[PDB]
Amino acid sequence: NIADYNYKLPDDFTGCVIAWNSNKLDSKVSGNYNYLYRLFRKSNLKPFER
Amino acid sequence: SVLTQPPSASGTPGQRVTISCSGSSSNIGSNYVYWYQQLPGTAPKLLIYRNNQRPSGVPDRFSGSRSGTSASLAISGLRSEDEADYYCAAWDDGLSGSGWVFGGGTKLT
Amino acid sequence: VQLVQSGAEVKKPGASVKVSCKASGYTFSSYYIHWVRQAPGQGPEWMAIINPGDGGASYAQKFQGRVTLTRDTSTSTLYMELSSLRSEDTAVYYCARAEGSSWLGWFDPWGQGTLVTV
Amino acid sequence: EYVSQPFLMDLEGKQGNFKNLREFVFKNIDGYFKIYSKHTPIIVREPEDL
Repeated sequence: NIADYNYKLPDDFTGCVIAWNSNKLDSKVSGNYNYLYRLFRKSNLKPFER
Repeated sequence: SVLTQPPSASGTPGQRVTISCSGSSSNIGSNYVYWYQQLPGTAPKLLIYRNNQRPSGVPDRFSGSRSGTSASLAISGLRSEDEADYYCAAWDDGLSGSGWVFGGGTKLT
Repeated sequence: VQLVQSGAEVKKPGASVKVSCKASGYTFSSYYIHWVRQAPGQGPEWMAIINPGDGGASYAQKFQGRVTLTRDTSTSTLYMELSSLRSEDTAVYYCARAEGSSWLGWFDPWGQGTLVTV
Repeated sequence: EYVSQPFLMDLEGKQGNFKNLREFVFKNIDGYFKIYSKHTPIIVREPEDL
């Protein structure tokens, strides 16, 4: 579903992805209501979306 | 995970023994450990930071170190006053909960 | 520059028990507050971490939702209202202090604790 | 933001003897917006007639 309204990838993808844990930086005891996403859109996803 | 600890630590006055906490992956090898000593009838007191320096000041007869997924504390010059319970605390970061987990329980004799 | 607890006694199981300790000393808005529970004859379990000011709260897995905490700045009181007490809920509570704006690091000295039994 | 050098124009001009032809192709696929161009001077055919 993150790859449904926001970003999936190009189908013939070249290059790659690097990810790592970020609990220390992008988290607070009070909560971060700053990173938000999309739940509703009319149509289906296709590669570039912003 | 669960931070297994020996049930007791044998000792005699005037010698050196090591007390250790053995943990799982991403609990001891990831974050630092904290050693604690509980004197009877008193509130617990901090004794070490991350095991490279002393927080305020203690004689250097106690030495802490890490090895892989475990942490160890070597104590020397044992006295009858220091007979207490030793605990270790660490940030767990496990599945469904990431609290400040503690060890088991040991008794110094 | 110290924290003292409040007095309590044995209560009926399946009820609400009010627990509190004061806070005084340094500035208040930039020091996190830890509470931790310790059972006799075993190891202590971590209870909660609280940000003053906005009163941010976070709870562990074993106590998520079943315990309620409140906090304030001017009066400087720190309440929990325990509910659903079992024989497992007979232990001593401690209120603490942290580094400040960070929940990782060494723990500043605790209080004298509050004993609760059912 | 994007600022670059301009195209190859001619200085002033007139409403007669249209000597300039400019043909472009615009498209966009896979998030990429392509622009293709071609410029032709001295077309001596005044009454339209591509």
